[PDB]
Amino acid sequence: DRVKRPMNAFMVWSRGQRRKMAQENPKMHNSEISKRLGAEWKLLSETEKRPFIDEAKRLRALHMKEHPDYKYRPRRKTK
Amino acid sequence: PSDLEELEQFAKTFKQRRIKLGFTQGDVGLAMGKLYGNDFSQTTISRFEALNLSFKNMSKLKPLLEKWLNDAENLGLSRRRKKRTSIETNIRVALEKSFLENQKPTSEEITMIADQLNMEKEVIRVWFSNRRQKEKR
DNA sequence: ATCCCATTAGCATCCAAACAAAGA
DNA sequence: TTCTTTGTTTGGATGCTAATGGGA
Repeated sequence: DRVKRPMNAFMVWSRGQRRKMAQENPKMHNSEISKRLGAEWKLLSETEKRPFIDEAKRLRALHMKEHPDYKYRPRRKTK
Repeated sequence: PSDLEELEQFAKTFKQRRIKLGFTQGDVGLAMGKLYGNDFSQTTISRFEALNLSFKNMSKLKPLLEKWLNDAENLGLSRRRKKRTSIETNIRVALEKSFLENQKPTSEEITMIADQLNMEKEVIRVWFSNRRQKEKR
């Protein structure tokens, strides 16, 4: 299988709100959701973010342990 | 069949064929290393792919890049160039001052300046030549 | 040898692409 | 594939100039 990128603080946090907005407000597109979470996040205090930034660290550590040789290789799509 | 249009079409062709193999500009330059006794920087590959080299320079790399691409789609001596090394800031200012006193230091002066700045003769020699260039512009 | 300077070529740097999540 | 966000990493672009070629 292909190795995904580890989640950053924002991706971890948004993962939460995503449901608490998607189920709460269906028929709404992830696009609009992302836009919203986006805005909400840039409004959190370094103290409100701290736990997700911290959990992101562990996820990053977890990723290396489970993929010691993984190197991110984004490939310029064909176009 | 114009010299320039072929060269023009090869850079485009080359690039597509390059991205196809999921190959980085840096990987190709790296691969040229093994092949020709000198690596080629990412900078050079990018300029080549974008028509940013001289006509002369491009025409010369075409063959090397072409051979490599084919060999890859299927699947008293000379010296390897000196690595490029930056002139630290403090040295830059000193060399900069010496240049003001005069732009044509002699061999021993060059040896002296270098010895004083704990730099390689040759590098200092080359710097006065290049800085003399930057001047006349 | 030297020395000279038109050419060639890359370090440093910076910007924009890719991508994780999710699932319409 | 796209649609969207942030954050992170990496690819690619590019100034400046270092280093080379080879003539004389």
